[PDB]
Amino acid sequence: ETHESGIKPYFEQKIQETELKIRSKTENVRRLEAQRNAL
Amino acid sequence: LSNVNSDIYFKLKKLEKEYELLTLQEDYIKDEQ
Repeated sequence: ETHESGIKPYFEQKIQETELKIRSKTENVRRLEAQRNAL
Repeated sequence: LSNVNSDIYFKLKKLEKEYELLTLQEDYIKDEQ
Protein backbone atom coordinates (compact mmCIF):
# COMPACT_ATOMS: atom_id res chain seq x y z
CA GLU A 1 0.00 0.00 0.00
CA THR A 2 2.82 2.43 0.83
CA HIS A 3 4.76 1.67 -2.36
CA GLU A 4 1.76 2.76 -4.46
CA SER A 5 1.21 5.90 -2.36
CA GLY A 6 4.88 6.90 -2.50
CA ILE A 7 5.40 6.74 -6.27
CA LYS A 8 2.65 9.35 -6.87
CA PRO A 9 4.56 12.39 -5.50
CA TYR A 10 7.67 11.37 -7.53
CA PHE A 11 5.77 11.41 -10.85
CA GLU A 12 4.25 14.72 -9.69
CA GLN A 13 7.73 16.08 -8.90
CA LYS A 14 8.09 16.57 -12.66
CA ILE A 15 4.95 18.75 -12.62
CA GLN A 16 6.27 20.72 -9.62
CA GLU A 17 9.26 22.04 -11.59
CA THR A 18 6.78 23.13 -14.27
CA GLU A 19 4.59 24.79 -11.61
CA LEU A 20 7.43 27.07 -10.50
CA LYS A 21 7.65 28.15 -14.16
CA ILE A 22 3.89 28.64 -14.62
CA ARG A 23 3.68 30.69 -11.41
CA SER A 24 6.58 32.96 -12.43
CA LYS A 25 5.04 33.57 -15.87
CA THR A 26 1.70 34.69 -14.38
CA GLU A 27 3.32 37.31 -12.13
CA ASN A 28 5.33 38.77 -15.03
CA VAL A 29 2.19 39.14 -17.21
CA ARG A 30 0.76 41.47 -14.59
CA ARG A 31 3.86 43.70 -14.65
CA LEU A 32 3.93 43.90 -18.47
CA GLU A 33 0.11 44.59 -18.75
CA ALA A 34 -0.06 47.72 -16.60
CA GLN A 35 3.06 48.89 -18.46
CA ARG A 36 1.71 48.12 -21.94
CA ASN A 37 -1.59 49.87 -21.20
CA ALA A 38 0.18 53.15 -20.34
CA LEU A 39 2.21 53.13 -23.57
CA LEU B 1 -8.61 5.72 -4.45
CA SER B 2 -6.99 4.19 -7.51
CA ASN B 3 -9.80 5.31 -9.83
CA VAL B 4 -9.63 9.03 -9.02
CA ASN B 5 -5.81 9.28 -8.97
CA SER B 6 -5.73 7.85 -12.53
CA ASP B 7 -7.99 10.60 -13.91
CA ILE B 8 -5.70 13.23 -12.37
CA TYR B 9 -2.55 11.70 -13.89
CA PHE B 10 -3.86 12.03 -17.47
CA LYS B 11 -5.90 15.24 -17.18
CA LEU B 12 -2.93 17.18 -15.79
CA LYS B 13 -0.73 16.64 -18.88
CA LYS B 14 -3.39 18.01 -21.25
CA LEU B 15 -3.83 21.05 -18.99
CA GLU B 16 -0.11 21.94 -19.16
CA LYS B 17 -0.22 21.75 -22.96
CA GLU B 18 -2.61 24.72 -22.93
CA TYR B 19 -0.43 26.82 -20.60
CA GLU B 20 2.52 26.37 -22.97
CA LEU B 21 0.60 28.62 -25.39
CA LEU B 22 0.16 31.32 -22.71
CA THR B 23 3.94 31.44 -22.12
CA LEU B 24 4.52 32.29 -25.81
CA GLN B 25 2.09 35.25 -25.57
CA GLU B 26 4.06 36.79 -22.67
CA ASP B 27 7.42 36.74 -24.50
CA TYR B 28 6.38 38.88 -27.52
CA ILE B 29 4.70 41.68 -25.57
CA LYS B 30 8.18 42.41 -24.23
CA ASP B 31 9.43 42.92 -27.77
CA GLU B 32 6.33 44.94 -28.64
CA GLN B 33 6.75 47.49 -25.85
